[PDB]
Amino acid sequence: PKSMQCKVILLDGSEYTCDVEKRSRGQVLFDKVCEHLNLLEKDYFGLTYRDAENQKNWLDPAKEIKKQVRSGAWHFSFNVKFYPPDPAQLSEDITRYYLCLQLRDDIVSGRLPCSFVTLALLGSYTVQSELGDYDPDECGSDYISEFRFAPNHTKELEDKVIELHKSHRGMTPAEAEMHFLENAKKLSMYGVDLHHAKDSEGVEIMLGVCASGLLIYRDRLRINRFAWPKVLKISYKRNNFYIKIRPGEFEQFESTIGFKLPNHRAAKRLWKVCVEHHTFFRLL
Ligand SMILES: O=S1(=O)CCCN1Cc1cccc(F)c1
Ligand SMILES: O=S1(=O)CCCN1Cc1cccc(F)c1
Repeated sequence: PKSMQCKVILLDGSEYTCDVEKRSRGQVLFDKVCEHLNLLEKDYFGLTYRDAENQKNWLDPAKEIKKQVRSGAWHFSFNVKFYPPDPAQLSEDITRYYLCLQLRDDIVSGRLPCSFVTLALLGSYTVQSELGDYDPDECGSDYISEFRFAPNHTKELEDKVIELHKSHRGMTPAEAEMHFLENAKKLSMYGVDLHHAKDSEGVEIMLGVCASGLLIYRDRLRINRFAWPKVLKISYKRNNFYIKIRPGEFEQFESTIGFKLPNHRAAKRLWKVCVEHHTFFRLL
């Protein structure tokens, strides 16, 4: 039975190596990574790979790894797939921990925009979680933390992290991670997966997919929002993604909004992530 070497980038930035039989489904590899991570609350997470166009794709746990990676390397990342709107309701601290690591990368990367003050507050909770109580010994007036807190670091930001860290004395890692999550979860791009698209008139928009529904970002002024309840159906055909919207009471016919994606594969990817978010953040 022939086995392929898999390389997984973990959220702490380290590499996990393992082998699976070459006809393995994605679930086999995912189960191995989650066991390595001592992670029980697995439903929020998934593995990504990069396709031949270099786009991030979710590894479907139900299908053969080889029919997804196709010609590419068996190289993956471990990621948050479904960002819980209320992280306080996760049953385990270790779940909250991996969620924090994913959000730190979301912030540093600029996928999750954040005010100065929220960058410093989030950074201060990470420091408290990782170093414990503020100590002046590892911090003179010139201190710069090894921790990456932001897409662009400034001395003013480093100073503010230290000022807020002083205030967290006696806070345990689990408590600091919970505070990190209570702040992060309120940010307007928390858990939003953005896709480049054109509207029916060819104007460049972004479609966001999250727990609460679909977002159309036409610009900072005029942002269309479709709670899942309002979304009747979604479809893709060629390079097109269409969404059907419920009529309001005593209106006769659903409305159709169509979008143009860059190519057929981008349309299909958007459709699948929407179906999966609808299925997950339907239930309750
Ligand atoms: O994701 S969580 O916040 C973490 C545990 C409780 N959560 C479930 C949830 C949230 C929103 C809608 C729904 F059907 C189920
Ligand atoms: O529309 S479907 O592709 C039909 C089969 C799966 N779909 C689920 C769905 C229903 C409603 C909203 C939504 F985003 C996804």
